[PDB]
Order: sequence, then C-alpha cells, then structure tokens
Amino acid sequence: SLRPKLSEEQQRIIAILLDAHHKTYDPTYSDFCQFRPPVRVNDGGGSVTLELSQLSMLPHLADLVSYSIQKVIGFAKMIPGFRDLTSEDQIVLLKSSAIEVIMLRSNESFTMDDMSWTCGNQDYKYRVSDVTKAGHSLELIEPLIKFQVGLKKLNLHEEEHVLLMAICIVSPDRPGVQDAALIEAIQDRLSNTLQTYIRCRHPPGSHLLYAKMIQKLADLRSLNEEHSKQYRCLSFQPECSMKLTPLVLEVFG
Ligand SMILES: C=C1/C(=C\C=C2/CCC[C@]3(C)[C@@H]([C@H](C)CCCC(C)(C)O)CC[C@@H]23)C[C@@H](O)[C@H](OCCC)[C@@H]1O
Repeated sequence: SLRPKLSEEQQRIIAILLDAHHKTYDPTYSDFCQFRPPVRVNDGGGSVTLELSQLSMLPHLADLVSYSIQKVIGFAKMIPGFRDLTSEDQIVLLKSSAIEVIMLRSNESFTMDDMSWTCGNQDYKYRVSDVTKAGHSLELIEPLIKFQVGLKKLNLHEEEHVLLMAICIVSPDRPGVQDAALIEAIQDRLSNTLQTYIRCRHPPGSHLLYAKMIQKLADLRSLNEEHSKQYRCLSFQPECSMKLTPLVLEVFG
C-alpha cells in the first residue's frame, strides 16, 4: 500500500551498487580471448565416460568462472557495509555465495532466443552440451536453465539485479559466519532498499515481484548444493586440478 520515497542513503546504496556492477561486469566480454580456448569434442551422445576422459570444455569454463569469481570479489568489496565485516566473515560469505552470484550475474549473457549464454561470438556461446563437456550433468544444467528463464521473465531493472546479488552475498544464514547479527543488519538495509525501490517503481506487482526475487535466492541454495556435489565428483578425475585454477580449487575445495 504505502510507497515511501527512497531515502538519500538508499539512493546512494543503489548508485554505489550500479557503479560497482558496471566496473566489474564487462558487457562486451572483451577478456574472453585471454581464457584457455574452448574445445568441443564430438559427444552428441552425452557420454559420461567420454566427457570425463576429455573434459574438453573445462579449462575454458574454469577460467571463465575463476575470472568471474575475481570480479564478484571486487563487486562484494564495494557493497556498502561489506567492509565493516571481519576479514574472516567476508571470506566465508564470498566462498559460500560465489557460485550463486555467478549464476545470477550470468543472466545478463543468457538469452531465451536459443536458451544459451552468448558472450559475443559463436566461440563464446555456451549451451547445455558445452557444460556437459566440462564434466557436469543434466541434474544441474537443466534446473539452471530453468532458473535462468524464470529470472529473465522477472524483467528486473538493473537496480533490482544488483541489489539481488548484494543480498545473496550478504546472507546471515551461511554456515560458518561469526557475526550473523551484523550481516543481517547489512542485509536488512539492502533488502529494505530493494523493497522500497520496487514499491515506488512498481505499483501494488511490487509485492509479487519481491516475493519472486526472494524465492530465487532459495532456488540458488539448491543449485549451489547440486553444483558442490557434482564438483566433488569432478575433482576425483585424475589431472582435473590442472584444468581448473588455484582460486577455483580453493573456493569449491
Ligand atoms: C560466468 C559467467 C557467464 C556464464 C555462466 C555460465 C555459462 C556456462 C556454464 C556455467 C559457468 C555454470 C557451471 C555449472 C559452473 C561450472 C564451474 C566448475 C567447473 C568449477 O564446476 C554456472 C553458470 C554458467 C558469462 C557472463 O554472463 C559472465 O562472465 C563474465 C563476463 C562479463 C558470468 O560471470
């Protein structure tokens, strides 16, 4: 019902988050030529044995994810209040939310035209098949694609998008957090900002949108769990560590 205006502090938070995102997410994907090249081995049958023996797309996707994790760390450090947390809690939040933020931010390159993540040209277009060539199964990829479409259909403003990622990162319910109270205070400030933005930018479905956005955070926890399970299996493959990166190994190890 009530549609209060954004306070000066809330306007600053949003401006800060938009700027942080613009500085950490390159919409031209110009750094992709620096990643190990993608390699697509003939695997129309989706052979688990073949995929594991080759892991042809893993070096490229691992570099992409590693690169993205570095960008997410940068984005997080710019979130108002994040610096107020102990170094220990910052690392805990980053490691636990990393894959979720990547899934969220990837929605920008995701396109419903052909259900793929398109980053410039055809060499950097990723479909279900490309992800299976990295060692993952449909048990993760299919729900991920469904998640991307659902997120796409929310038609989030960039403001809502960056606030959602910030809220995802600053979650007090991450195992291992020490000062959950402080984290919750920061998250509440971000959540209140999002709720307020939605209300004065969306007429009362403002309430339906916020609820739908919060539901996405829950969906991400499940995707996070499945990814962790699959990463474990992948780690068992001999010589897999060389196809990953030090950052990836530590974050998901
Ligand atoms: C990374 C990013 C992108 C796409 C994300 C994808 C497409 C291919 C497979 C991935 C990467 C999924 C798999 C399941 C994770 C695999 C990780 C592993 C191998 C460690 O287990 C998670 C998200 C999926 C591209 C661009 O929008 C951003 O890119 C930055 C450019 C601005 C974003 O930051």
